[PDB]
Amino acid sequence: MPVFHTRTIESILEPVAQQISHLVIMHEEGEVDGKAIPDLTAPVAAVQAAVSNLVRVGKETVQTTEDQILKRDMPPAFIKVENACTKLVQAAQMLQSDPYSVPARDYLIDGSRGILSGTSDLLLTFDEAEVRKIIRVCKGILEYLTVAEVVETMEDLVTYTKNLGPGMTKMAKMIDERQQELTHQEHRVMLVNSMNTVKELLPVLISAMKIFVTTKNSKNQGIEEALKNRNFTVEKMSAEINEIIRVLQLTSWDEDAW
Amino acid sequence: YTKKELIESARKVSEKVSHVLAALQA
Repeated sequence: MPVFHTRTIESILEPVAQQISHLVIMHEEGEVDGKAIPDLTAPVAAVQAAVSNLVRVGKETVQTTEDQILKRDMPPAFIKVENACTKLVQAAQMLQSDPYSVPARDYLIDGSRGILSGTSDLLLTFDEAEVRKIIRVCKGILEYLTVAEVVETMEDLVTYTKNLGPGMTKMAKMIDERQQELTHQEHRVMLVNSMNTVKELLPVLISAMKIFVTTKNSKNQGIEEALKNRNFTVEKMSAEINEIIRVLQLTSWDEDAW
Repeated sequence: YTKKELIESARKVSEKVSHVLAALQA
């Protein structure tokens, strides 16, 4: 079998791997031969009909995508399955010709088992490019967390906030979906806890900036205490987002690219 | 709708390939 990385990859392939698992291991107990050649004229039609969709949408997803590791990885996988829609529609001519073929009804126990892997591989490719888009977003927030350091003005503050808040919303949104997709409880807890700690320091960051941006309008003011505070918050929020970023990297790390 | 498109177009492939491994419980 293989390694199902998400709950949705598992959900799709799992059954048809639990299928070929029993539909394999039970064949020592004596399961006798039989067949249904006509109902194989169709199943291989839509099995070559959807192996035609995955390929199709897999072509818009290969051309419309800017990811480079995507193109250097996905189109190839169009091949893995291509032979599965071939060594099975082939098993079609080994269970039609000789309806007692011990090799034939075993070329479906491999052809299809190869139809999967082309799909298990197709999905990891795509899911891994998703994780890249998430990491890029978090790197975006890390950098913008940095300009907070250069906000001296009330309308600097208003611009900063106007811009930041929507990156936070985009990051939490993605960190939320992605976690709601992970199979290990420990990675999930990490993503969620860190994302929660950064949502909680956000308002604390902006607060201290406002006391900086306005206590800088009442001479003889306790300014430095506001900067110092500002800085700690960014140091904490940055540690956090880097924690997140790393756990995503650990989970989705490249094989045919660096 | 589009980001799934690949998932749903490949959940199909898996199920029609499940109907095929069907006939082997004879």
